Amino acid sequence: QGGKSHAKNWGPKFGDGEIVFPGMIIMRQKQGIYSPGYNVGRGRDYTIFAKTVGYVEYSKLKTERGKTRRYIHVVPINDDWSPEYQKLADELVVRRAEVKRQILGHHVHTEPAFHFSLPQRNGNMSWLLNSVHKFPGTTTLA
Amino acid sequence: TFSREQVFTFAKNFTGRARNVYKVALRRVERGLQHSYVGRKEKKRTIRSLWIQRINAGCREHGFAYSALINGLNQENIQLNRKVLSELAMHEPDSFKAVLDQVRFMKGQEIYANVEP
Amino acid sequence: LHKAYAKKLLKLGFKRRFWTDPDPQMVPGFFDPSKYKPRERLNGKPNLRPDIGCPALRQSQRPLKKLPR
Amino acid sequence: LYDGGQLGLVKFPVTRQIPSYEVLYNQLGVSKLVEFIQLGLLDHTKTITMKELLNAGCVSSLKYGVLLYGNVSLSFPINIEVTACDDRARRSIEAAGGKVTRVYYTKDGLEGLLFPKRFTDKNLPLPRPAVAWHPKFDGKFDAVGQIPPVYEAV
Amino acid sequence: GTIFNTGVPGPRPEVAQKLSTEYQGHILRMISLAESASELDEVLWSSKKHLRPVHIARSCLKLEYLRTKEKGREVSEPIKNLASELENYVELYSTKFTIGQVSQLVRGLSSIRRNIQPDLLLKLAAVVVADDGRQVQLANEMDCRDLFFGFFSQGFDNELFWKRLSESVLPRLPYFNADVVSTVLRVVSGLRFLHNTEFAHATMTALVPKVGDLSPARLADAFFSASLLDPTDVSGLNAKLEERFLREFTSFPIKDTVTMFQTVTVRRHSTPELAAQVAPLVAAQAHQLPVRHLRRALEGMVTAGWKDTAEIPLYAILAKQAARLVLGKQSAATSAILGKHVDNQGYQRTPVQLLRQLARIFANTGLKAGPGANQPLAPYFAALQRELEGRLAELDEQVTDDFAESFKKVGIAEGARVQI
Amino acid sequence: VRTKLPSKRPFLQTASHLAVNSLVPSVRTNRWADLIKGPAVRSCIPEIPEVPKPSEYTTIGTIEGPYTLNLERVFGVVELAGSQYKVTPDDVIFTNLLHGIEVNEVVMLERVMLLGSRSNTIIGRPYIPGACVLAAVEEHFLDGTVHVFKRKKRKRYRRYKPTRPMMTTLRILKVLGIDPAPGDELGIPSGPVIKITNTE
RNA sequence: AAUAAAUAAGUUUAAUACCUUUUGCAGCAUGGACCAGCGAUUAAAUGCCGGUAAUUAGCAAAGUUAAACUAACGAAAAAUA
RNA sequence: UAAGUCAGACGCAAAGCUACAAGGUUUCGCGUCAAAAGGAAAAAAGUCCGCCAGCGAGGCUAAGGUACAUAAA
RNA sequence: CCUAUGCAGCUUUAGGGCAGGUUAUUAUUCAAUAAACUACCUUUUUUCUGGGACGGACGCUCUUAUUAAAGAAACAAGAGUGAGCAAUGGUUUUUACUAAUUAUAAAAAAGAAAAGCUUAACUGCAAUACAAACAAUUAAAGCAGGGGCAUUGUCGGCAAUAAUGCAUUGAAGAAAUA
RNA sequence: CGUUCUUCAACCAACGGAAUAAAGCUACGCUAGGGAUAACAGGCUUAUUCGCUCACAGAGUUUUAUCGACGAGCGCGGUUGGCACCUC
Ligand SMILES: [K+]
Ligand SMILES: [K+]
Ligand SMILES: [K+]
Ligand SMILES: [K+]
Ligand SMILES: [Mg+2]
Ligand SMILES: [Mg+2]
Ligand SMILES: [Mg+2]
Ligand SMILES: [Mg+2]
Ligand SMILES: [Mg+2]
Ligand SMILES: [Mg+2]
Ligand SMILES: [Mg+2]
Ligand SMILES: [Mg+2]
Ligand SMILES: [Mg+2]
Ligand SMILES: [Mg+2]
Ligand SMILES: [Mg+2]
Ligand SMILES: [Mg+2]
Ligand SMILES: [Mg+2]
Ligand SMILES: [Mg+2]
Ligand SMILES: [Mg+2]
Ligand SMILES: [Mg+2]
Ligand SMILES: [Mg+2]
Ligand SMILES: [Mg+2]
Repeated sequence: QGGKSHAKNWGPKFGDGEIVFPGMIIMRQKQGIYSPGYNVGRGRDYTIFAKTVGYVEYSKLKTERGKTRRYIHVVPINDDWSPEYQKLADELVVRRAEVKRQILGHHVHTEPAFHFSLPQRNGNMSWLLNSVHKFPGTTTLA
Repeated sequence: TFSREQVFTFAKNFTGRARNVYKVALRRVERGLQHSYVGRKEKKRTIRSLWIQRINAGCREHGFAYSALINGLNQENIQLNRKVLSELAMHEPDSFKAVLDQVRFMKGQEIYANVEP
Repeated sequence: LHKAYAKKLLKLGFKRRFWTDPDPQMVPGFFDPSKYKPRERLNGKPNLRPDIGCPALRQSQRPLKKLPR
Repeated sequence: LYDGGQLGLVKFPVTRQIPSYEVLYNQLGVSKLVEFIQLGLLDHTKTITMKELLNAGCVSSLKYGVLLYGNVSLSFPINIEVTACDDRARRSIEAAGGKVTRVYYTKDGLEGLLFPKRFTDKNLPLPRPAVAWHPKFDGKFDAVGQIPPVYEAV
Repeated sequence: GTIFNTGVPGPRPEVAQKLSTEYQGHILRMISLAESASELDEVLWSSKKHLRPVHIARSCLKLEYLRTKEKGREVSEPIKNLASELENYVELYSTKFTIGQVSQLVRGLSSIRRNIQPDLLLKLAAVVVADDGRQVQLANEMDCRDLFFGFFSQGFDNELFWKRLSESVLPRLPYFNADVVSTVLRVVSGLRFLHNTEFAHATMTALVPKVGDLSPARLADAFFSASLLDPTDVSGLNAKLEERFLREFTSFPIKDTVTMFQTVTVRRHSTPELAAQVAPLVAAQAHQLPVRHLRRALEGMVTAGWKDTAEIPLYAILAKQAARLVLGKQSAATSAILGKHVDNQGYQRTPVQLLRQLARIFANTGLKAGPGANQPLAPYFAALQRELEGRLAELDEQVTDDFAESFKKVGIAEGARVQI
Repeated sequence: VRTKLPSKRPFLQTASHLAVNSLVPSVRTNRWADLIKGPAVRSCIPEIPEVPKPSEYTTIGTIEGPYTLNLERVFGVVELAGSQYKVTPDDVIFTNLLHGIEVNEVVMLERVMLLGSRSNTIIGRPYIPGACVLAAVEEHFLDGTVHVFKRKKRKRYRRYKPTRPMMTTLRILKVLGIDPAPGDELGIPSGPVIKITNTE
C-alpha cells in the first residue's frame, strides 16, 4: 500500500581545495561516473577514498573513442611528488590524533581500562576470551 | 491572593453582595484594577486630543489653521507645547493673538541686551 | 554502552567489574567440605512476566492470576 | 529504566567466564614496601612476614593472603615471606641479593600467624601447621608456613 | 572507527595494555601517561581527595618531560601555573617525603627554572641530612645523582648540608656508575669550598677505571671539569680522557666534539688535526650547532689557528648559520622538516652578550665583511644590524663602543648598512 | 544528512588544519593589510557641537518667617522638570522630585519662554535672556499609592506591585522681566524677607 | 461582568466573569447559592550529582575493624673556563 | 536538562491525493499564533504596523488617515 | 458509537490440567496410573485505518512528481525480490567481438568469449571515514602467517544498487580446567 | 560437572522477534473516558442537481409561433455526495 526504501546519500563530500587525510571518503556513487585519479582508491562498490594527505582536485579528460572521463585527484601539500613525502604523511597522521585528544579533553577516554588484561594472540591484542582466566606471571615451572 | 482586609478596603464602594462577600468582591476587585492600567494609558491620548481642538478653534477665529501654526512655530524656533498653547487661547486671548501675528507676518520688534550699541 | 543508558545504570548502583563472581572455595587452604555445591550454569533468560517479573522490563503492573480451586 | 517496549538492553550476549580466585588477595607493591622501610616503619635487618606488614600498616585487612607485585630498584637485601608473588617482584629483590618465599597457610594457621596473643592470653596452644598442599597447586608455593615464624638476620 | 563516536581517535594497543591489568596503581598510570600540561591538571583536579606524596613527586617530575616536548620556546603559561599549584602540596607533605621522593621533586622543579622558596627548600634539605645522613644509605644510585645536581641547580649553598652529604656518599663513590660519578664531579667543580677537599680527590681517583663507561655527553663534561679541577693532571684523568677522544674522534656527536675540541685548544695541546676537525663542522652545520655551540666552535678554531681554505670556507658558512639563527627564518622543505633542523624551531631572542662575543670573535678571525660584495662575514653583521634596530633600548654606551670596535676591525666604519 | 544529530564536520576539518600548521611552517611571513593598518580613530567626521541652555533652577537664600502674598497682573511661561508651566505670583505647582533643595528655600528659574501683561507680550526664541521667576520650596512628598496589577486569564499568571511616586511642591513669588501695564502697579510690599546665602 | 479614567458635577470616553480543558472558549463546552472550620510529594533505608566543613572514619584505650593508596621509559646539563 | 514536549493552526508560495473543490488531506520554504498586551481595517488567535519594569495633562513617528460621526488640508 | 492494563456471564472440534462419575490396565484382602467420554477448574482470542466492521497491508531493493546539493509524507504511482553459480570465483595469454540484466547514457588498458594453471568463496589484526536515536548496517589504506597465477602486479568471492532474523534455548567439532 | 573457541538449527513473514501454547457471542449486560471519533440538526465546499445567458445546428417550413442541441461561462444552496468545525 505504501512503503519506501532506506535512502542512500549519493554525491560528493569535498570540493576543490579542501584538505583530506588517508581513509576519508570523497564520493559515494552507484556506478562509475567518476574514476580514481592520483593518490586515491576505489572500493568494490565504486566508493572513492583518499590515500595520502593533500587537497582534492577535479579534472576532465577526453578519451580516444570520444567519451568524457572524470577523475578525482589528491594533491600533496607543497606539490611534492617525491617518494620522501610518505614519511611526512605518517608524521602528520600521528600529530592529528594528538590535536584531537587535546581539544576533546581528558574525560573523553580513548582507551579501555578494565580490572583484567585482554588475551594476546599471534603477537597482537585479541578481544576473544580464553577458557581460563589467570594472573600473568604468578606461576612457576612445574 | 489578596487577604480579606485588602479585598474589603478596595470594595467599600461597590453595590450589593460585591461589598461584603469575599468570592463576589474578589473577582470585582481584580477586574477593576485591570481597568485602571488601561485607563492611565488612555488618559494621555485623550488630553492631547482636547488641547488640539481648542487650539484649532482659536486659530480659525482669526482665519488660520492648526497645521499652519505648528509648521510656522518650528520655523521661528518657538518651542511652546500644546498644553501651554491651549491655555493661552482660552485665558489669554491677546497673547495668543500676538503669537499668531509673529508667525504669519513677522512684525515683532527685536530686543537686545544693549539697547544702544 | 550509550551515555544515556550508562548513566541510569550508574545512578541505580551498578558497579560490577567481572563477568561473574569469584569462588572463595578455590583459594588454596580455604576449602570447606561442608559448603560444597557443584558448579551451575548461569541462566540467561530474563524474567519478563508482567505480574511477578522485573519492574524495569514492563510498563505497568498486571493483576495476578487466580489459584486453582 | 523502561524504554517503551524495545527492550534494547537484553539484546546482548552473555558471558560466563569465572575470574581467577587470586582477585581475593590483598595486593602490595614493591615500591610501597620500600617506602615504609625508608621511613622506618619496617625492620629490614630481619625477615619480614605478613604479621609485620599488618602491624606496620602496609596491608589493611587479610582474609586469604598477600600478593606482591611490581618493579623497584633496590640497593640492599630484603627477605620477605608472602602468599603469592609475580616475576617482576622476584627479580627486583633477588637482584639486590634478597630472597622471596611463598608460604602456604590454612585458615586456622593464618589466624595464629597474625594474632598469636589471641591464643596465649587464653592459655590456648597455637594452631598446628599444615602437612602438605594439594598437588593441583604445585608451582604456587615453595614451603609450608610455620605458625611461629623463624626470624633470621639480613 | 567503530568503537567510539565520530571524531574520537581509536585506542592505542600499547596504552590499552598498560591500563587494562589485574594490578592496582590506576592513578599513577594516568598521570604518567599525560601528554600535556592541561591533561595532567585535570587528572589531579578530579583526584584531589586521593593524592599522596608519591603522586606529587611524580607530578613534579612529569614537568621535566612536558618541557622537553615543547622545545624551541621558553616555559609556557600552563606549565608555570601547574608548578605553582604543585608547590602547595609540597608544603603540605613536606614532612612525609622520603629521600627518593625529595630527589625527584627537586629535579623536576629545577628543570623548569622554578625557584623553591627558601623556607620550603630548607625543610627539604633538612629531611635529607637529618640523622647525619644515616637514611641516605637506603638509596639507589639514581637517587644520589639527582640529589647532587638537583640542589646544585637550585643554588643551595649550605656548607653543613654539603659536608654531611659528601661524608655519607664518600664510601660509595667507587661503586657508582661512570655517569653518576661524572655528575658528582660537575657539582664539586661548581662548589668552590670543596675544590681542595679530600672528597674532590676521592671522586677523581674513583673515576680513573670508569672512563670507558662514560657517555659522550658526560664524557665531554667530565673533561671540562677535570681541566679546571686538576690542571696538573696528577690523577691522570686528563691523559686518559684525551687518549679516548683521539681514538674516538669521529665516533661522537657534533656537540660533544666541539666542546672537547675547545677544551684541548685552551689547554695548549693543539696538533695537526684541523683537517679532520673542519670536515664534520661543514658536513653538519645547519643542525647540531645552536648559538652557544656555534660560539664554542669559533673560539676553538680561532684559538687553534685554522685558516680559511678555498675548498672548505668554514668561516663563511658559520656566518650564514649565525645570521640564520639571529633572523629565525624557517624553511618548508620536506628534508628540513624531517631532519629536525634547529633553525626551524622558530625565533628565540638571544642575549646581547652573545652577540658581542660573536662579533668580537668574527673580527679576530681576520676576514673582511664590508669591502667585498660577497664576503664571508657579510651575512652575520647584516643580520646583526637588523636585530639591533628592534632592540635599541638594550644598547648602552659600553655596548655601542664594543660593537664599534668590532665593526672597525672587520672594516665597516663608514656608517652604512651591510651590503647584504 | 537526514539525521538530526549535529554534524562534526567543522571539528574534523579544524583538527586537520591545526596539525598541518603545527608541523609545516608557512612560506609567507607578512601581510600588507596588517603592515599599513593605521591608528584607531573615534570617527571620520567632525563632532556636532551642543546647543547651550539656561540653568534650570538654583538656590539663592532661605525664608525667615511667615509672610503674605498679593495678586499681580503679569504672567509667564517657564520650563522645569521636563514640562512647561504657566505661572503667576501666588500659584502652586507640582513637579517631579528635585534634588539639592530644602523646604523654606528660594530658587531662581531662568528657562523663561514667554512673558505677558495686559499691554505687551514678549516671545522667546526659544528663551528670553534677562528674565527669571522666583519660587519657594514647600514640600517633598510621596503622592497617593498607585496600584499596578496584571493578570492573564487561564494562564496562572498574576502580578501585584503597588508604588508611591516622589514629587516636589513650589509656590511662585515673583516674575521679573516685564513691567505691568500703566495703572497695574502693585504699590505695597508683597513678599517675604529673604536671607541671601548665594554669592558667586 | 455593574467598574475604570476623568470632569465646570450637567456629563463624556474606555470596557463581552473566573477556573478547567483546548489548534482555537464571552462561550450555546466543564465546576461553583453564600459564610466559617477541615482538605492533598510526607517518613525510613539505599544509590547518584552539587553546596559547606573536618583533614581518614568507628570502636577500643600502645590494638583492632572500614575505607583509600600502591611502577610508569630514572628523559634535566641553564659552567662569559 | 536523567526536566518538559512527541493532539498543532492559519496566511503567502509550490507539489501529490480530491473535482488545477473545501476553514479537506499529505509533504515542503518563510512568517505569525500557540506562549504576545498596544495601533489600523466594523467585531477581528493565524492579515498589515509593532514586542508591554513603573509613573507623568512633555515631544517626534510607523501602518493608516486629514468636510460630519472622529484628531488632522 | 468509538477508545481501555478493562469487568462479568454464556458457547465451542481455541491452549493446558485431572480433582467427581463411567471405562481400560495392574495390584492387595474403600487402592494405584490415564493423549478416551461426561462434569469441573484455569488461561488466550494484534495494530494501522479520512469513525468502526468488511477488504487490503506489515521485511528488503529500483524508478516517478516536490527541478539541476543531500534529505523529505499519504490505504499516492510504475516495476522487482525471500535467489543462482564448484564456475557465472582468482589469475595470465591471444582478438575480424563490445552485449546483457526487474530496471538503468556503468566501463576501451576496460569488459565478454576462447585456451591454460588454480581455491584468497583464507588464519590473526587494523589507521581513518560514510551513515546513524540506540542496536546493528556500509567502504577501507596498512601489518604478520600460509597460498594461487604472473614475475613483481593482483586475489580477504560474484559490474554496481535487493536475495533477510537480535537475545534466549538446543546441537556438533576441538581445546583448557576440575 | 563446568568454561572458551570454531559453527549450525527451530518458532519468530504481526519480519526490534519473547507471559511456553492458544477461537467466539451479548438485544440481559456493567464501569472508567471522548465531540481527540460516527448516526439526527447547524457550518464550510458546489462535483452532482437546478436556473439563466451566449451559441440558432437540427425539427417546424419564409419567420427564434412553438419545440430544441453539441459546446462554453456565470449564478443558486432546496437533490445525491465530500470534509469532521460546534454539542457525548
Ligand atoms: K450571600
Ligand atoms: K470522514
Ligand atoms: K509486531
Ligand atoms: K452528543
Ligand atoms: Mg509488498
Ligand atoms: Mg503616546
Ligand atoms: Mg475541539
Ligand atoms: Mg452548576
Ligand atoms: Mg504518540
Ligand atoms: Mg503527532
Ligand atoms: Mg486544515
Ligand atoms: Mg497548549
Ligand atoms: Mg507631527
Ligand atoms: Mg475635527
Ligand atoms: Mg484499531
Ligand atoms: Mg552506533
Ligand atoms: Mg605476491
Ligand atoms: Mg574482488
Ligand atoms: Mg513485539
Ligand atoms: Mg456509562
Ligand atoms: Mg471535532
Ligand atoms: Mg484535521
